[PDB]
Parts: sequence; C-alpha cells; structure tokens
Amino acid sequence: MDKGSKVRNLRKESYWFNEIGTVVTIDKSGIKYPALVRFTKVNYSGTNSTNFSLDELQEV
Amino acid sequence: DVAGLIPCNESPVFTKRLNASVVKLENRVKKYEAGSPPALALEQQIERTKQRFDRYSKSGLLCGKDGLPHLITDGRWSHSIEFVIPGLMFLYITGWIGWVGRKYIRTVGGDTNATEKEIIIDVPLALKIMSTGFIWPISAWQEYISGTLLADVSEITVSPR
Amino acid sequence: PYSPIFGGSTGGWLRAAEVEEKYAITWTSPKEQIFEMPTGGAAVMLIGENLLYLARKEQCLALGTQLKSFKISDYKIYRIFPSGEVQFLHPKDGVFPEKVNPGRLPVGNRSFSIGKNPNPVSVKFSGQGTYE
Amino acid sequence: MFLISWRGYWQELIETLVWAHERTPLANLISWKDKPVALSIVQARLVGLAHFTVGYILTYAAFVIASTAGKFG
Amino acid sequence: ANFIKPYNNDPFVGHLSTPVTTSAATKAFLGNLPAYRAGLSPLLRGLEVGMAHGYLLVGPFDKLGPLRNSEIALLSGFLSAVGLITILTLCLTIYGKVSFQENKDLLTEDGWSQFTSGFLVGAFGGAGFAYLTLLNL
Amino acid sequence: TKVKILVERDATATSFEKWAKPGHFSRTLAKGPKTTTWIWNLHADAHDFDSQTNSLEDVSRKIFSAHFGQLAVIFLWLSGMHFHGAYFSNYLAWLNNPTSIKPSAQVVWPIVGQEILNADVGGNFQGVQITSGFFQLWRAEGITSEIQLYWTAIGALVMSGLMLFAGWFHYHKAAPKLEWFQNAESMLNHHLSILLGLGCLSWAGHQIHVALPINKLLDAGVAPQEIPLPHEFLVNRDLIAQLYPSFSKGLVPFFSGNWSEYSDFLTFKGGVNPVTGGLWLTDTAHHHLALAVLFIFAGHMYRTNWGIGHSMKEMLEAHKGPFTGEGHAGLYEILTTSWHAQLAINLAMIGSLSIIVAHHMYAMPPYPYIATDYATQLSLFTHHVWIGGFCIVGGAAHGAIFMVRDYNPAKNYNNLLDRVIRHRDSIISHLNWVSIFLGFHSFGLYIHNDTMRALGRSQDMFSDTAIQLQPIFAQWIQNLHLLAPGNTAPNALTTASYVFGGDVVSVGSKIAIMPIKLGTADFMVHHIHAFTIHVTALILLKGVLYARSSKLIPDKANLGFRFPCDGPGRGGTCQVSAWDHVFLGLFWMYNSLSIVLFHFSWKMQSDVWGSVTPTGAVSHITGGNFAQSAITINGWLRDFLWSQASQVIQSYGSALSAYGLIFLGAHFIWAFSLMFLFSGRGYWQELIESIVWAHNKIKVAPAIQPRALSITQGRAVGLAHYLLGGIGTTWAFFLARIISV
Amino acid sequence: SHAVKIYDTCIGCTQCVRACPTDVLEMVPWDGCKAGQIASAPRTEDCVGCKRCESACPTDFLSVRVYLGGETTRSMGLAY
Ligand code: CLA
Ligand code: CLA
Ligand code: CLA
Ligand code: CLA
Ligand code: CLA
Ligand code: CLA
Ligand SMILES: CC1=C(/C=C/C(C)=C/C=C/C(C)=C/C=C/C=C(C)/C=C/C=C(C)/C=C/C2=C(C)CCCC2(C)C)C(C)(C)CCC1
Ligand SMILES: CC1=C(/C=C/C(C)=C/C=C/C(C)=C/C=C/C=C(C)/C=C/C=C(C)/C=C/C2=C(C)CCCC2(C)C)C(C)(C)CCC1
Ligand SMILES: CC1=C(C/C=C(\C)CCC[C@H](C)CCC[C@H](C)CCCC(C)C)C(=O)c2ccccc2C1=O
Ligand code: SF4
Ligand code: SF4
Repeated sequence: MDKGSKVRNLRKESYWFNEIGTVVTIDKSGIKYPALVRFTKVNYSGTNSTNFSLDELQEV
Repeated sequence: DVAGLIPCNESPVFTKRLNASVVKLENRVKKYEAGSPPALALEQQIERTKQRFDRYSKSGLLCGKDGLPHLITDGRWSHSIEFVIPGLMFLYITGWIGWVGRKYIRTVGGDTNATEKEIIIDVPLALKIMSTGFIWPISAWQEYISGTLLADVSEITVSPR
Repeated sequence: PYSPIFGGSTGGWLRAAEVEEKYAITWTSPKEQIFEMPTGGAAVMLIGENLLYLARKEQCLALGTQLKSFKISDYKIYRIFPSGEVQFLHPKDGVFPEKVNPGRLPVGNRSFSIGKNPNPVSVKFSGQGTYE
Repeated sequence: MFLISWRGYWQELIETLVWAHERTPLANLISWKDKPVALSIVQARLVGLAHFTVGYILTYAAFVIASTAGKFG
Repeated sequence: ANFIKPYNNDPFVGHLSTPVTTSAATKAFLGNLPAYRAGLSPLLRGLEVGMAHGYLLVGPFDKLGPLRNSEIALLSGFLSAVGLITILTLCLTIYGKVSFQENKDLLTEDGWSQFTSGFLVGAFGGAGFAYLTLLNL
Repeated sequence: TKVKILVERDATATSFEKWAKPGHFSRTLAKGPKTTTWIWNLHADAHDFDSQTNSLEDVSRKIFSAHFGQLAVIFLWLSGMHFHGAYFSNYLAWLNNPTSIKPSAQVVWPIVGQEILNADVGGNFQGVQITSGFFQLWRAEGITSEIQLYWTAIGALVMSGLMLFAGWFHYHKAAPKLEWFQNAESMLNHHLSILLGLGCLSWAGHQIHVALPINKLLDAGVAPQEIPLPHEFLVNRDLIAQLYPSFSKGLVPFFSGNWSEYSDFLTFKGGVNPVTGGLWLTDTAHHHLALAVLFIFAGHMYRTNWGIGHSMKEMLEAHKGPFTGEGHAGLYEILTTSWHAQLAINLAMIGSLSIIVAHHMYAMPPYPYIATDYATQLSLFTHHVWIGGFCIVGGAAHGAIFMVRDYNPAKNYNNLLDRVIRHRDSIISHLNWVSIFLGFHSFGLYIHNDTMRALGRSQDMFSDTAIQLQPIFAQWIQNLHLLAPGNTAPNALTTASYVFGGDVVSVGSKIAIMPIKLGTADFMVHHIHAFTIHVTALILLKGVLYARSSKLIPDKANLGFRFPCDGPGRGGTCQVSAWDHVFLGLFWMYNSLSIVLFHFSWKMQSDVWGSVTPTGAVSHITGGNFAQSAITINGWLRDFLWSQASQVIQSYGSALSAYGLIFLGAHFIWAFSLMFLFSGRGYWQELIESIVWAHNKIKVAPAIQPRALSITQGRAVGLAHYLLGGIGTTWAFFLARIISV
Repeated sequence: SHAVKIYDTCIGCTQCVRACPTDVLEMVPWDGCKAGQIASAPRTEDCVGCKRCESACPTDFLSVRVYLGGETTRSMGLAY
C-alpha cells in the first residue's frame, strides 16, 4: 500500500506465508509484482525479500 | 501383593542375592592384608552393599521370582513412591526449564540482534529469568487463560496447510 | 594447423565423436599463454586464431568461460556431424545470452505464478504432466 | 554399497571403463549396443534397499530355522 | 627425446602413441592376428580363433575339475570345454543377430555368421586335438 | 647470506575483543547467525586458514603457531601420563615383579558402583589396567623411582607452558616473514642434523650412561632400592667399569679410532634378550649412535649459506627422461608455495611410517617385559595401524585439496603432474582392473572354500590338505633371513627377528616370540590385504586426479574442494567432489585395517602367543586353529568373532564390564551412523519444518532458525559415527579378549 | 530432454542465464518487469538437468523451474 507499511503475506507458495513483512518499494510503473517486501526471517536460500502483487498482500 | 509379587522383606532369593554379593566381595578382599587401602575400599563396598539391600528391604518394594525389586506404575498410591512422586519432580524441573527457556526466547526476541543474543547469552537477564521458574505452573496457566500462551492461526504454514 | 599446442591426453573425444556430433570451439588470443584443458592438464594457445575439438558442449562452454573470465577472449562454438554438416551454437545471434537482444522470442514461458499449475489428477491419462 | 556411495563416483569410474574398452585391440571388435551408465539415484536407492531386505530376511530365516532345528528349541 | 606423442598426430583424441600403443612390435604383432590379418576370409578368421581357444580350454577343466583325480578326468574336461564352446557360439550368434542388423569385413551379418561357424568348427577341433594329445603323454 | 632471519615485531595485537566475535576469521560468518548452519560452519572453517586470507605469509604464521599449540597439548598429555604413573600407579610393585603384576595407572572414584572397574591388578593396588606400555618404556629408561616420574611430569608441564608461550610470541610479538618459511634447504639441514641427528646422539648417550647399567643391574636381580641413582653412574667411572669393562679405557679409544674396544656395550648381537624378552639395550645404543652419525651427515647435504651443498631446485630440474617430458620441473615451487602439497606428502609418509612401526615393534619387542604383555602388544599394534591408516587417507585428502586450490597449469606445463593428469584415464582404468582381479580371485578363494566345505567336498578346497597355495616367495625370504647371521650379516650373532626362524623365546613360561610359519591361509589373507589396499588406493587416487575436472563436470575446480553435487542432471551427480572420494576412501581404509587387525590378532593368538612347559612343549591360546579355519568366511565368523567374543559378552560383573558396556555402545553408535549415511537432507528439513510449526504454535521460536545438516555435513557425521562405532567395537573386543589373561 | 519453464514472477536479473553451463537459457525483451527482460529456454535439448539455474534464482520460489524427463545422449552428460 505504502512505503514502510507492514503487510501480511498471502502467497501460498511463499516461504513467508501468513507472515508480516515491511514494504520497501512500490513500483507505480505498471509491473505484475510491483510491491517489494522484506521479512525478518531468511528463507532456505538466504534471501529475506520478494516481489508481490498488491492482491497477494493483506494490508495493515 | 499386586501381580503375584511377594514383598522383598520376606524374599529368600533377595537374601540369597545379598549373601552372594557379600561373599564375593569377601573372597575378593581375602587377597589383601587387613588395613590395606584396597582392603578398606572393599570393606566400604561391602558396607554400602549391605546398606543398599537393607534400604530396599525396608522401603516396601515388591520382589519377583528372580528376587529383584519390581515397580508398580498403575497409579497405586501405596506404590506412588516408585514412579508418581519422582515423575512429578521431573515434570516440575523440566517444566521450570522449559518455561524459563520460553521466556528468554520471548524476551530477547524483540531486538534487532535477537540471533546474536542466542549464541551469546545475556547472563544477567538469563539469571533474572531463570530465578522465576519456581512458579512456572501458575504463570503458564495464567498465560493460557489470558490468550498469551498460543499463537493465532495466522502463522507460517505450507501449501496444503 | 591452428590447434593450440597440446601434447595430447587420453581425455579427448572417442568413437561417438566420429559416429555422433562433435564440437569445435574457435577463439582469438592476443598473445601466447597457457590455459587448462577441460580434459587434460594444460595447453598453449597460439597467437591469433585457435581451433579446438571436444566431445561435449559443456566442455566447450566451460573452456569458453575460462577464456572469458581469465583472458578476456571472445569465442565461437560449432557442432559438426559425421555427414559434414556444421551448425553455429553458442553465440546464436552474435551477442551473448546474458545481454538482451531485440528479436529474440520467449520460449517455455508461463504467464502465471509457479503455484498456479494444474493438479496431476486434472491431467491424467493424457501424455502430459502438469507443467506442459 | 548402493546406500552409502552415490552415483557421481560410479559414473566417473564407468567413464574410464568405457575408455579402456574402446582402446583395447581384439576387444574393439565387440561393442556395446546400449551405452553403459551408472545406476540412477532412485534406482540405486531401490537396489540398495532390495539388497538390504533380501540379506536381512535370508540371514534371519537361516538363524531362526537352524537354531530351532539344531537344539530342538 | 619424447616417446609419447598424440595418437595420429591429433592432440585432441582420447589416446596416446605410447610404445605399447603404437610401436612396430605391437603393430606387427596385432596386424598378423587372425582378427586383424589382411586377406583372410571371415570363415578363416573364425577358424583360427576357434582352434586357438579350443585347445586352450581343455586343460583347466581337465586338471582342476571335480573329476580331476578320477581316471576319466581328461574326458570330463573335454566335455566341459565342448559345452563352454557351445555356450560361446550361442553368445556369438546372438551378438551378431543383435549388433549388425540393419564375405566382407568381419562386421556384417553374413561376415559374422561365417566367423561364428568357423569359430565353432575350430573350437571343437582344438578341444579334440587337445584331447588326442593329452590321451597319451 | 641468502638464508637469513626475517621477522615482523608486534604482528598482531593481543586482545579479547575477537574472542567475543565468533566467526571473525571468515568474511561470510562474521555477519552473525541467521540459521543454525552458521554454527556448524564456524567449527568447520576454524582451521581453514587458506580460505580466510589470500596472503601466504599470514597462513604460514598461523600454521607455525598452531603447531606450537599442538606441541603444548602433546606436552600436557605427556605430563598427565607421567604424573598418573607417579601418583596413581603401581609402577614400583610392577618393577619388583614385572611378570605377575599387571600394569595400571588409572583409578576410578567410587560414585555409582564403578569402583568394580578397579581391577585386582596386584601389588596391593587396585586400578584400571593400562595397555599403553608406559611401564615398559619407563623401565627401559631406568626410572626405578616415582620421584623421577614426578619430575618428568613437572618438566613436561614446564615444556607445555614454554610451547604455549612460543606460539603466542611467534604470532603476536615476533612473526617470521614469508621468506623465512621458504627455506627448504636450511630447514632440512636443521631438522636432520640436529632434531633427528643430535636427538639420536643424546638418546644414545642417555642409554650408554643411564639405561644400560640400570637395566643390566635389574636383569641381574638387583632390587631397585639397591641400584645406585643414575647420576652415580656419571661421577665414578669404575662403578660402570664393573658392568662394562671398557669405560676403564675411557674416551681415548673413540678418538684414537679403536672403536672395537667399545664392543662391550656397543654390540650387534641382535635377536632378543632371554631374560626380559626385549631387544638388547647395547644393540639399541649402537643403533641410535649409528643413526645419529647418519643423520648428522645427511643434514649437510643441502646448500644454505656457503656454496657447498645441494640445490633441490636444480636437483629436480635435472631428472627428466624421454617418457616424462620436462621431468621434475616445477615441483620445488609446488612444495614451497602450498602447504597442502607438503601436508599430503608428510601425512602419507607419517601414516606409512606408523604402520611400519606397528609391524616392527611386535616382531622385535623393543622394551623389557613388553613381549609377554600380550595386552600391550595388541593395543600398540592396533593403535599405530589405525593412526597410519588415518594419516594415509588424510594425505590423500590434502593432495586433492592442493590439486583443487593450489594447482596452477601455467607453472605445470608438461611436467610430471601435467602428464599424470593427461593419462589419468589409463591409470584409473588399470587400477580398476587390478582391483577387480584381486577382489575376484582372493575373495573367491574364500567363497570357494566355504562352498566346498558346506558341500562336504573338503578335498576340493584351497587348504593345506587340499589344493595348496603356498606363499613360496615369503617362505624363501624367511629362509634367507634365517640364514643371514654369519653368512650375509657375519658380524650379527642372531637373526634380526625370531619370526623368520630360530628358537622359542619365552619369558616366565610365556612365549615372548617364536617363528611364524606361513601357510595357504597366510597366502589368502595377504592377497586379501593387497586387494583392499589396491581398492583404497583406487578410490583416493581417483579423487585426487579427477578433483579439477572430469567428463561429467569439465569445470569441477570452480565448484571447490568439497561440494554436495552438481544437481540431478547428467543422470545423477551425487558425491562427485574429491571430498566425497575421501569420504568413501575412509570407509575402505577402515575395512582394510579391520581385516589387517583381525589377521594379526588371530594369527598371534593361534600361532605365537601361548605358554611353554619346562620340557619345551608349546600350547597356544587357540590351539593353532588358524591353518584349517582361516580359509573360509564361516571359519572367521565362528572361530574368531563368535569364539573370541566370549570375554566381552561375559565381562559383566567383573573389572572388564566397562569393555562390555563400550562394546554395546560402539555397536549403538555404528548403527546410529547409518541414519545419516542412508537418509537425505530433504526429509529431515521437512520434519524440522513440522517441529518448528509445533514450537511456533506456543510462541517458542529460536531467532537462529533450525536447519537440517547440509548434505556434506550429513555425510561427514555419518562417516564419523561409523568410524567411531567400528573402532570402539574392535577396541573393546580386543582389550577384553586380551585382558582376560 | 528436460523441460525448462520460466514464470512471470521473474525479475530478469540474468543470474540463471549466467549460471547455465550448456547455454540453454537466454534473455529476451519483456515489459512485465522493471528490467524489461525475461529468461527463456529456447534450446532445452542441451539441458543436462543440473538445476544450477534454480539455485541461482533470487525470486521467492524459482521463477525458473526444471522438470526432468526423457534422457538423451546430450541430457545424460555422456561424452560417448
Ligand atoms: C527452551 C527451549 C525449548 C522449549 C520450550 C521446547 C518445547 C518443546 N519442544 Mg523443543 N527443542 C529445543 C528446545 C525447546 N523445546 C531444542 C534446543 C531442540 C533441539 C535438540 C528441540 C527439539 C525438539 C524436537 C525434535 C521436538 C521438540 C518438541 C517439543 C515439545 C514437547 C517437549 C519436548 O519434546 O521437548 C524435547 C526437547 C528436546 C528434544 C531437547 C531439549 C534440550 C534442552 C533441554 C532445551 C533447551 C534449553 C535451553 C538451554 C534454554 C536455556 C534458557 C536460558 C538461556 C535462560 C515442546 C513444545 C517435540 C514436539 O514437536 O512436540 C509437539 C519434538 O518432536 N523439540
Ligand atoms: C542349477 C543348475 C545347474 C546344474 C544342473 C549344474 C550342473 C553341474 N555343474 Mg554347476 N553351476 C550352476 C548351475 C548348475 N550346475 C551355477 C548357477 C553356477 C554358478 C554359481 C555353477 C557353477 C559351477 C562350477 C564352478 C562347476 C560346476 C560344475 C557342474 C557339473 C558338476 C561336475 C560333474 O559331475 O559333471 C561333469 C561334467 C562334465 C562331464 C561335462 C559336461 C558339461 C555339459 C553338461 C555338457 C553339455 C552342455 C550343453 C551342450 C550346453 C547347452 C548350452 C545351452 C543350450 C544352455 C554339473 C554338470 C563343475 C564342472 O562342470 O566341472 C568342470 C564345476 O567345476 N558348476
Ligand atoms: C592431560 C591428560 C590428563 C588426563 C586425561 C587426566 C585425567 C584424569 N585425572 Mg589427571 N592430571 C593431569 C593430566 C590428565 N589427567 C596433569 C597434567 C596433572 C598434574 C596437575 C594431573 C593431576 C591429577 C590429580 C592430582 C588427580 C587427577 C585425576 C584425574 C581423573 C579425574 C579428573 C576429573 O574429572 O576431576 C574433576 C575435574 C573436573 C570437574 C574438571 C573441572 C571442570 C572445569 C571447571 C570446566 C571448565 C571448562 C570451561 C568452561 C571451558 C572454557 C575455558 C574457560 C576456562 C575460559 C582423570 C582420570 C584425579 C584422580 O584420578 O582421582 C583418583 C586426581 O586425584 N589428575
Ligand atoms: C649398524 C648398527 C646397528 C645396530 C646394531 C642396529 C640394531 C637394531 N636395529 Mg637398527 N638401523 C641401523 C643400524 C643399526 N641398528 C641403521 C644404520 C639403520 C638405517 C637403515 C637402521 C634402521 C632400523 C630400522 C628401520 C629398524 C631397526 C631395528 C633394529 C633392532 C632390530 C634387531 C636387530 O638385530 O637389528 C639388526 C639390524 C639390522 C640388520 C639393520 C642394519 C641396517 C644396515 C646397517 C643399513 C646400513 C645402510 C648404509 C649405511 C647406507 C649408507 C648410504 C649412504 C652412504 C648414502 C636392533 C636393536 C628395528 C627395531 O628396533 O624395531 C623395534 C627396526 O624396525 N634398525
Ligand atoms: C597434520 C594433520 C592435519 C592437518 C593440519 C589438517 C588440516 C586441515 N584439514 Mg585435514 N585431514 C587430516 C589431517 C590433517 N588436516 C586427516 C588425517 C584426514 C583424514 C580423515 C583429513 C581429512 C580432511 C578432509 C576431508 C578435509 C580436511 C580439511 C582440513 C582443513 C580444515 C580443518 C578444520 O576446520 O578442522 C575442523 C575440525 C573439526 C570440525 C573437529 C572434528 C574432529 C572429528 C570429526 C571428531 C573427532 C572425534 C574424537 C577423536 C573422538 C570422539 C570420542 C567420542 C566418544 C566423543 C585444514 C587445512 C577440510 C578442508 O576443506 O580443508 C581445506 C576438509 O574438507 N582434512
Ligand atoms: C560385502 C559387501 C560388498 C561387496 C561384495 C563389494 C564388492 C565390490 N566393491 Mg563395494 N562397497 C561395500 C560393500 C561391498 N562391496 C560397502 C559397504 C561400501 C561402502 C563404503 C562399498 C563401497 C565401494 C566403493 C567406493 C568401491 C567398491 C568397489 C567394489 C569392487 C571391488 C572389486 C572386486 O572385488 O570385484 C570383484 C567382485 C567381488 C569380489 C564380489 C564377489 C563376487 C564373487 C567372488 C563371485 C560371485 C559368484 C559369481 C558371480 C556367480 C555368477 C553367476 C550368478 C549370477 C548366478 C566390488 C564390486 C570398488 C570398485 O568397484 O572398483 C573396483 C570401489 O571403487 N565398493
Ligand atoms: C610364450 C609365452 C607367452 C604366451 C603364450 C601363449 C598365449 C600361448 C598360447 C598358446 C595357444 C593358444 C596354443 C594353441 C594351440 C592350438 C592348436 C595346436 C590347435 C590345433 C587345432 C587342430 C589340430 C584342429 C584340428 C581339426 C579341426 C580344425 C576340426 C576337427 C577336425 C580336426 C581334428 C582335423 C608370453 C609371451 C605371454 C609369456 C611367456 C610364455
Ligand atoms: C623426556 C622429556 C623430558 C626431559 C628430557 C630430557 C631431560 C632430555 C635431555 C636431553 C639432553 C641432556 C641432551 C643432551 C644433548 C647433548 C648433545 C646432543 C651433545 C652433542 C655434542 C657434540 C655434537 C659435540 C661435538 C664436538 C665435541 C665432542 C667437542 C669437540 C668438537 C665437536 C664440536 C665436534 C621432560 C621431563 C622435560 C618432559 C617430557 C619430555
Ligand atoms: C538425523 C539427520 C539430520 C538431522 C540432525 C540434526 C539437525 C542434528 C541435531 C544435533 C543436536 C541439535 C545437537 C545435540 C546432539 C547431542 C545431544 C550431543 C552433541 C553432539 C555433537 C554436536 C557434539 C540431518 O539434518 C541430516 C542431513 C543430511 C543427511 C542426513 C541427516 C540426518 O540423518
Ligand atoms: S540427491 Fe542430493 S547429492 Fe544427489 S544430485 Fe540430488 S541434491 Fe545433489
Ligand atoms: S535467475 Fe530467476 S529471476 Fe534471475 S533472470 Fe533467471 S529466472 Fe529471472
């Protein structure tokens, strides 16, 4: 929704499913997955951020 | 009584085992001069064996056909001494431990260096938490009825849930 | 002729190269230097054009990566059949795959997240898996 | 053997075996029709499990039969 | 000097021209074996190979077989050699019928068939000759 | 002066700041733990200096000071051993009556009933019987008192402190520069002429002046109380002249060249001392003196600062023939620019040397009363055999590491390494063929014998009373060694060892050493040994040669030394790294050494060790059942494992019960290792995911996320537990089988 | 041959293309991503199945996926 806002993940395949992550950047220039989110826990690959579509995030 | 077990107080096989242990220790000590350090050690072993067998006889344990004590663990109060009483102690001690641990996890977890505080323990805070475990059952029940014990369904899961 | 100076090794190609596809790699070396063979120990690359033969495309691409990341040399890779046909393989349009090249067309692209694939039961008894 | 050591080692060994066969006089005449490769990972696990099970069952059957029939107990 | 150079002057082939691999001794010795000799009908190649391998095979069965200590050891060894030769000719026939399927060089259906017939005849000849020799020695 | 001392003063600051930052050494681990894998990595890369700094000087300074630390640890271990001998041992009682008194230098506190482990060894003493042969070593040194052991321990402690201080000083205060390390000629001169030359010379002096007279008095029956102190043998020459009437002449014969006058205490009689059952002390004195001379001479071979000497670079460059292109050109740079190459060579040599020590010490017992201590002989042999195998495999592993990391094709053009890499396929194919041939023939001999014995066809087996496979070459060599004294070694009174032939040396009615006859069983077992060694060499050599590339992975070197795989492509690419080759080679080395130890144990129990009667009759431990029972697998299963395992299984209720407990525990750990060896990481990762959900449901969730062990770590743990279980099982088996005596 | 598929979650960082040892993958122009590029697998006959591309993927779950299938000489990593 906005920079720095916490969002609950809804991507079923995501390692951070049902977890809270902070939005880093949002691309207003179209794009299918514009909302970059960062989570505290690192996934199995060691990364802690991913791009999601606004439909795949619960706002708060 | 219980399952055809005769109390170890009147168990001939129990006394035979005691005699065998004592006599074998005596045969072992017969090859040392009286008063030699080995002789004193063996005599102390004999005394400890006699005390162990006497304590078992006086305790009220139930012997089998083999002469060894058997434990009744069906909840019988007369035999709680065998399993119920120690078990409670365990569930207390471990409970304490567990509770304390959980608290530490939930105390240092609200920090940026939460990971760094697990390899390196905050000994002052750690002892602060550890000293509070003697009331772990009450605190656990209070958290349970207060909703602060369990996390909501909104937590990590897998594709098929 | 143009081959890098190499003393020979028992790791070269085998009968399938004669009977099946063989591979060739060409490049240009500004100077003469020693590089590690994908099969043998070491070889000296000639000044100017160097042509080398191998039995697997992976060997050619490993050697190409060595050249690119050590001696900053551009290279080309071809496949030769027993019939004499020669096919150009690695630079498909003169520009490496890492760099975008207008004109390329996507292949094997799915327009949905990986988690939206159909269930195996839906595609059953047809000669297809969920991805296809 | 199949449960501990996995494929890569065996494939690299079969490479040298293929080379040796192809470079032998009086044996180059005879050539395989199917290219010889190491067992697949799943196949190797299955074969190791099969050997484990067969050996287990045979040894225990031998023990249980022989002891009982030898001491009549 | 340098006695190890790439085979066929091709550095990129998986071989080397070592003294064992490419020397007058080995080239002449292998080039005169029936399997590689020039101007031999495949039947003759098979016959030579069979004669070599039949006489060669009676001895192990004769001397190390279960009947080695009996007065009929030699005949049992000969029969075992004959059976093994029959097995090997079966192997050769199936290999020929599987490999070369779609008189000449030995790598053909008819060439290999003639080679196998020659091999059988020569192997039985070698076994019989070994028996004849060992019968009185 | 090309060879010179170069150091950096105050190279590193001494502070505890780093001690509170675990993982500081490596750049990746310094960021702190995100998952538990980090933890494991911190213990795996701790001593991987080469991967922590790109400078060779820094790696060299770390290695030097780590070696100082290891020396400190070894000195502390020696101090502990000597102190437990002085305060907690029956060394004096054993001295008085070595045959009957069982050595023991460990005592257990009575806390849970474990005092049963305090055996009735003797000498009015109770403790755990030791099998380290320390009592025999101390007797050979003429200790004869516990004050000397106490002071030996104190000196060892002071030396450990000095080693620790030297390590600290040579890292943090005066760190030698790289040019200082790269002095192979000077280092070899100093290690040969002084470390090994003057070490031998000093020990020979000790033996001549201390051990010889004291041991001669002890053999004469003098009680240790009446033996004068060792220093008394240095002040009054006559006191030694009574024992060896050649000191009377003094040192004048030595300088005059009349060394023959010293034949009283510098002998070449060989054989074994009939009284103590060990080697003659005079023989060992002459041995060490000759070795000191040779080492001092050899330490002047290399050129350091004065023109005279050998330049190993030129030496290597000079040796090149037609078959090997450039010859040994570039090996000096390899061995002076990479610690992994040097470590590979040194570990291989140390392992082979340890195995040679194990073989030589049993055949010619060097210490008094060690031959008849069957428990000590077996323990020492097996210990040093295991150490040798481990060191050999480690040398292989570090050769592979060098090949992956420190190998540079530019500096290795058409030299020996290049050519070996270029006919690696032929090498491995032929080693594979010879391994298969050896395995087939040798093990099929056993299978054939077993099949024939099961079918009742005993006349068709490979046995002495059947088809015979006599080790004719070994028997011929034994005969030549038997005939050597007087003909090919005219000045040697007796054969080197009684194994080859001769009388039966028995001490106190126990057969210290006797000739060992080789039969068909010896032939078969020796070929089994050769088969296993060839297979282990196959695995390790294949790991070394194919460490950089292969027809599967042309770019294996970029993947590193140890990596799990390269994916399921190309069929499957599991265990393709050289580290995995070491992982398999460790299993095969363990198997081969297990066979070696079983061969030694059964052969010695059935053919050498035993008892003698006053007439001279011999009665061995197992009655010589090796010849007709070591030729079938069932024979090994029944007459060796099942039969000799009675002691362990029946040790409960005695001082050896600890051995039975360790037997079971080793079995348990060995079986436990299979969990890691067979299973894969994905299952455990998913199980941990479920367990983590369970923890999270109660708001218990470690910040350091749990992770299943990496694939490489899974294999390493499985192998470590497998080796521990096997080694412990055989350890308990041998010690309980050879301590019930 | 193995089947290599690229999903629209890709962020066009090129890492999969770089990691590929057999030059199966490449970059093609695209508009659904910020970088304007997407990975493609035009020539999967040369894919060996090492799954290096998947290992070198930043996206939460493997915008590039490899499914092993029929094995040929090329995909079986055989020099013979
Ligand atoms: C304080 C930490 C803590 C707490 C509260 C729990 C609590 C629990 N664990 Mg977990 N667990 C822990 C640590 C902890 N565990 C650790 C360190 C390990 C790794 C060895 C595991 C591995 C583990 C497994 C594999 C399983 C559980 C299970 C369980 C549940 C049943 C009890 C049990 O089986 O214990 C088992 C405990 C162990 C096997 C090891 C415990 C080791 C020590 C005693 C705990 C750590 C104490 C630590 C020093 C805290 C110090 C605090 C101080 C700094 C102030 C329960 C939710 C089970 C479950 O899911 O039930 C539904 C289950 O299957 N646990
Ligand atoms: C299960 C079926 C089976 C049967 C019936 C036999 C039968 C026999 N085996 Mg055994 N064997 C078998 C399986 C079998 N084998 C297997 C599976 C193995 C591998 C583990 C072996 C390994 C084996 C060894 C290692 C040896 C035998 C030997 C023998 C012979 C015992 C010696 C004797 O008295 O004959 C005396 C033998 C002769 C007089 C020679 C006659 C040989 C045959 C019968 C002539 C006809 C063959 C025929 C043309 C072949 C047709 C080919 C094709 C159509 C199938 C006997 C014929 C021994 C032997 O042959 O001694 C040399 C021997 O040393 N066998
Ligand atoms: C180096 C080899 C070695 C070995 C294997 C042993 C082993 C043993 N010794 Mg011997 N000893 C040694 C060297 C050795 N010692 C040396 C060099 C000396 C001379 C000082 C002695 C002097 C000695 C005596 C005088 C006695 C023993 C005894 C013992 C036994 C009991 C030890 C024990 O648990 O007590 C209890 C020990 C402890 C509880 C250890 C303390 C725990 C510390 C505080 C843990 C700290 C770890 C720390 C957190 C790690 C991080 C570092 C930190 C400092 C920063 C045991 C068999 C005793 C024995 O056999 O009784 C019959 C006995 O009386 N030893
Ligand atoms: C010449 C004096 C001498 C004497 C009396 C001994 C005595 C002994 N040695 Mg030693 N040894 C010596 C010299 C000597 N050694 C030298 C010079 C070497 C170097 C190769 C060795 C290497 C050696 C080994 C590796 C072992 C022994 C062992 C033994 C013991 C075995 C029993 C026996 O009868 O030995 C008889 C000894 C022999 C028959 C060996 C004689 C070796 C000759 C002298 C080699 C000479 C090489 C020559 C000088 C080369 C010069 C080249 C140079 C100019 C370039 C015994 C105490 C064994 C032992 O103690 O195990 C417990 C053992 O394993 N010795
Ligand atoms: C001179 C001896 C020597 C030296 C200096 C080294 C040094 C090194 N080795 Mg080499 N190695 C050696 C001997 C040696 N090794 C031997 C004998 C073997 C054969 C097994 C190996 C096999 C080997 C492999 C396969 C590898 C190394 C690696 C390494 C490096 C990292 C080591 C490390 O981090 O330790 C970490 C140490 C530990 C984690 C401690 C574990 C110790 C074992 C597993 C447990 C011991 C159990 C104990 C004895 C008994 C337990 C009793 C039980 C009841 C509790 C380092 C350069 C690694 C590397 O990458 O280097 C580049 C690597 O991959 N080495
Ligand atoms: C007891 C079980 C066992 C057996 C029999 C083998 C057998 C073998 N291993 Mg394996 N291995 C095992 C356990 C075993 N291993 C385990 C537990 C591990 C884990 C560490 C390994 C790891 C391992 C590696 C890493 C390597 C081997 C290698 C070898 C080979 C050595 C060469 C050889 O002897 O060929 C001869 C074959 C035998 C002796 C097997 C017995 C055959 C008998 C004698 C005859 C059988 C009857 C006959 C075939 C009848 C035919 C007819 C019948 C079909 C009806 C051989 C295939 C090496 C290899 O393949 O290269 C040479 C190698 O590199 N193994
Ligand atoms: C010298 C030597 C060697 C080798 C050797 C060999 C290898 C040998 C072989 C041998 C052989 C391999 C022989 C063979 C022979 C054969 C024969 C001799 C044959 C004959 C035949 C015949 C006579 C036939 C006849 C017939 C027929 C054809 C058919 C039927 C009818 C008849 C009967 C007429 C070497 C150098 C390594 C080393 C040293 C020694
Ligand atoms: C066991 C030990 C110990 C101790 C030890 C000791 C005590 C040792 C000693 C040692 C010694 C005590 C040594 C010495 C040495 C010496 C020497 C080595 C010498 C040499 C000399 C020379 C070489 C000479 C030469 C010459 C002369 C004669 C003069 C003239 C000229 C000339 C120069 C030629 C302790 C307890 C600490 C601990 C543990 C270890
Ligand atoms: C059991 C198992 C696990 C799970 C094992 C784990 C996570 C190890 C757990 C270690 C515990 C937490 C430490 C305590 C262990 C003992 C109580 C004592 C310490 C032992 C040493 C670490 C010193 C794997 O991750 C694995 C991965 C790949 C192949 C096989 C396997 C495998 O077999
Ligand atoms: S099974 Fe494990 S080791 Fe084998 S290819 Fe797959 S990930 Fe790699
Ligand atoms: S590695 Fe993944 S995110 Fe990067 S370009 Fe390839 S498919 Fe896209």
